[PDB]
Amino acid sequence: EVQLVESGGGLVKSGGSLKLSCAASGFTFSSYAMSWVRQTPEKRLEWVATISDGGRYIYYSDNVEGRFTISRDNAKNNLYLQMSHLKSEDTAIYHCARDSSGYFPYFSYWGQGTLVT
Amino acid sequence: EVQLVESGGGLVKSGGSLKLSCAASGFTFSSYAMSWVRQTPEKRLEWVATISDGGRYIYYSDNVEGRFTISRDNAKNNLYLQMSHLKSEDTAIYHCARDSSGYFPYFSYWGQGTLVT
Amino acid sequence: AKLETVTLGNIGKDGKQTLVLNPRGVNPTNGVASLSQAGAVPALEKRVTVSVSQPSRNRKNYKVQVKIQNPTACTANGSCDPSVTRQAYADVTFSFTQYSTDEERAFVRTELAALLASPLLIDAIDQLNPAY
Amino acid sequence: AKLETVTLGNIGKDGKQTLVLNPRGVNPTNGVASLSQAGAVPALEKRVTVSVSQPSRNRKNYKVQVKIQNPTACTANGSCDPSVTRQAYADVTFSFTQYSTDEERAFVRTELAALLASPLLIDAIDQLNPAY
Amino acid sequence: AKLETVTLGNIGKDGKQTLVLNPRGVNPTNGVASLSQAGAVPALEKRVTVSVSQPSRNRKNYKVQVKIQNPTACTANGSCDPSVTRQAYADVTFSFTQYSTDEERAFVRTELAALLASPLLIDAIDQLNPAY
Amino acid sequence: AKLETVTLGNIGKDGKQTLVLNPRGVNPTNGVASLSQAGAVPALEKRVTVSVSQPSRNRKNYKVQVKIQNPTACTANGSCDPSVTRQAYADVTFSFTQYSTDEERAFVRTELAALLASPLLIDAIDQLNPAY
Amino acid sequence: AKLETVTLGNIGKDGKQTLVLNPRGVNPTNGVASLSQAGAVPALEKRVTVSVSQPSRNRKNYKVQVKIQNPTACTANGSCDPSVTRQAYADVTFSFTQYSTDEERAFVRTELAALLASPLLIDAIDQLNPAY
Amino acid sequence: AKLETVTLGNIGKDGKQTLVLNPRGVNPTNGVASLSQAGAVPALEKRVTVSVSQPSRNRKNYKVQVKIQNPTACTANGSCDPSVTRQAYADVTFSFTQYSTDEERAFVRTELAALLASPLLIDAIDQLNPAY
Repeated sequence: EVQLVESGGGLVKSGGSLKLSCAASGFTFSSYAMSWVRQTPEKRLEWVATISDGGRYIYYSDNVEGRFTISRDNAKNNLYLQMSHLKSEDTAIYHCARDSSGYFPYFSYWGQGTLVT
Repeated sequence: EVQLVESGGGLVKSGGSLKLSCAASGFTFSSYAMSWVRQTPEKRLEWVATISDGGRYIYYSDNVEGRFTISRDNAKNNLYLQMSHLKSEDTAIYHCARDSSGYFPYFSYWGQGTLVT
Repeated sequence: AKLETVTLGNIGKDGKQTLVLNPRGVNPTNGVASLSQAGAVPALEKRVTVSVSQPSRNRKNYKVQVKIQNPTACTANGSCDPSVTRQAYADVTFSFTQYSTDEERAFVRTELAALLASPLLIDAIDQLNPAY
Repeated sequence: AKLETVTLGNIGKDGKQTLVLNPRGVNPTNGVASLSQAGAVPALEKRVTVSVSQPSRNRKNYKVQVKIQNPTACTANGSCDPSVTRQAYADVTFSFTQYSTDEERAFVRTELAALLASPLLIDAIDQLNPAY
Repeated sequence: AKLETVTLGNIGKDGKQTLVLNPRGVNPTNGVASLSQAGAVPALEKRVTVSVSQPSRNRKNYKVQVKIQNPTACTANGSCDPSVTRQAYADVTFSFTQYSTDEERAFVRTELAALLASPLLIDAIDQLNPAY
Repeated sequence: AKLETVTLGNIGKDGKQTLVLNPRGVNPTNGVASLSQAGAVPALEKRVTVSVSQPSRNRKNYKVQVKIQNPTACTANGSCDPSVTRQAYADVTFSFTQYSTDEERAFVRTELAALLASPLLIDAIDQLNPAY
Repeated sequence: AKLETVTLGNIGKDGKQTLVLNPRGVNPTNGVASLSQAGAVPALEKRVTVSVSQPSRNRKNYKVQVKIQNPTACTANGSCDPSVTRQAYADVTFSFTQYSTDEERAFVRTELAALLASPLLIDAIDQLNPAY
Repeated sequence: AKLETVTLGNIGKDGKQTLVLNPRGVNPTNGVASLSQAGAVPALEKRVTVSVSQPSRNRKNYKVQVKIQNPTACTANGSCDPSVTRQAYADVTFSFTQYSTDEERAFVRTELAALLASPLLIDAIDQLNPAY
């Protein structure tokens, strides 16, 4: 079964840095594209970033692009998200999604997520 | 390569006479039609004359027809332009063009030109 | 992988057309996966097949093989339903040995995806001009 | 078109490599354009061929055919020149009839270029897993 | 010479029509140059071929050979795309020896261009009347 | 059932290793369904096959057969390719009659799966001690 | 490359003569590509041919061959046609292996092209003096 | 003339290398005069020979022949001596008649020496592209 077990999170003040991960077991990780999807405590879903198959083509959103990076490790099956500058609005759950077979994704599978502040 | 090296030019008073030429190396000269194209010092391009394959069909412009002749030598690969009466307006550069395969030309290749006054 | 909808975008001579392919199961008799379009009549569908064959006691090589079939349709005089007039096929066969690593297999996949968008190959296929 | 040099970019699994290809002239026996890698000895380089056929009394339709090969060099001990260990092949062949338009032939070329980057054909080619 | 666009003017029974022929490369298998029109469908094009053959160990003569193919198109009842109904060919073969000068070869070229515009030949080709 | 990816967990001697098997299609002649591990150089992969006799009306004996083989790689000096020193086989074959019930079959499976965790057979296989 | 018109400059004994060669098509059977000078009466023309072995995968020896022949005309009395008194041949043949590199081939070409300007070989050919 | 030391300058691919050839005596049986480069281990030297037919009264055809061969060294493991992997040959053979003049012979020599600097033959030998 497709399973995405995240890690990281915690209580970090503004201007700091983080690194999340995603376990991604149950399928060939190095074939599919990946994504980070966030959910505010106001209960609205927003998009963060996508990374392609080999890590070549990367799409960020507007409120992410200046200060976050996304990467992956196809031999350790992990899916990272380095954070910086933490401008007091990103206090989400940060789900780890599996992208659909296609040109822009529609998020077939999901994960539990890690609370950040 | 198609190359058109002109000669002639100089400072000639009105009412005189000249003869230009064109080197025309790099292709079978006796297959294509030829042309003289002038460029005024006011930076506008004008047409002078065309001569056909064997020198049979000849087209002049209006300000050229009464006093210029055009000729060619298919054994020496030259392309001439005899001038007369030099009525103070023709002070151009006189490019030597190679005509396109067709019924009226569109001037595929060009040359440096010779300043006349 | 697993058969799901392969929605392909940026298709066409201009590059604005998309195509969605809905899966139609795997044939157990020869191991050929099948994708198809969303038409009702089965003869008017654009279908894609794909199959990779293990090395048997005769062939000794792995063999990925992808096929593409695109029909076009038009109705004639005195006829009601559209028939099928043309067929534009495609047929890609890969071949690797037992000792090839996966980077050698991913080089050939991404080389062929980059040749098809190069001005030498978009002139021999769109315009039908040999490379001269 | 014209046999020029071909720089294939964003090639490979990671997508950071290049593969530059110089023309090697057509063949008067078959009419097959050929290309090879920029800087390598003969018979140890990556080859790309392409050939377009017209109708005849045999076949009533056109036929474009690309065919790439790329070896692997193993510098054995006690020898100055490398040997080849194995080849890897990919031969595409298209088939278009004489009434097919320009946007039907370009639809096939761009569908195939967009399909080779899909997780159905990633996992089928560089991993050799069939589609279930 | 070199293949470029041969835009022919003053064509037709009245003499006001033009035709532009865009080059489509040289076939290496038989040395036949090719010009064609600017259609999309390859069966609706007006094409011109031209080839001059060196004297081999059998034929002993130079041989210029020019062909012209003009199809016409019309759609029928219950049909959408236009098909091809007629073919109006032309086939000119020249033949010279090894010792012929170029003025002998240019006399035959300009004689044939002058016979085709004479009232004996514009009546046998336009009206299909034998010269009686 | 339908083949899917099988993740075997807490396998090994210490019991803290995994084995991820991907499906590899059904052999159409004999019906043997293959599984294999995603490891590069496909000459050396963990391979598991399963074979069940087909349900017919006049079949007297149903027979399940499971095979496991695991190679070990050896980067020999003077060769760019790893080779297979040796294998490690396993051959499980069940046998039932057409009047056997579900609990009689499930008892044999869970008995064999509990003998292989018993200290009689973790000592008859791992240490090669015959029982006496 | 593709055949074009070749203008050889400062050729001759004094070094102030030209030789303009036009292309004359590829012989389809053996692949020999011809060049010839635009001179009337085509029995007497400066003729240059070039022949390269085709790039194959299993070819062991690559071989370039260049031939030059120049006739001299003689207007004999009692004949309207000039005849050929004699020829003047030249036969350059290279030979390489499939592991040779670009600089090893370019060194042999520029060496032969610099021996023919050296006073050893402008005296062994022009004056027919054997070296002793 | 008499053999002397020949210094070939600006030879090579880039055109900034030399080749100093010393004389090596006339072979008394066939008249072939040798030149060789001062390099140690005389199994591997740049070697150039020249051969001219002797001026006799009743000789009908004069024939100049030039040969070049260049070996490449390979310090194989387990041997104290370098060996020859491969050669690189060149074979120039002229042919004249007894009524040929000095300018007819000097035209062929300076033509062949100017074709080898032309971009037709720096591409037919260095890159092994057949002209088409």
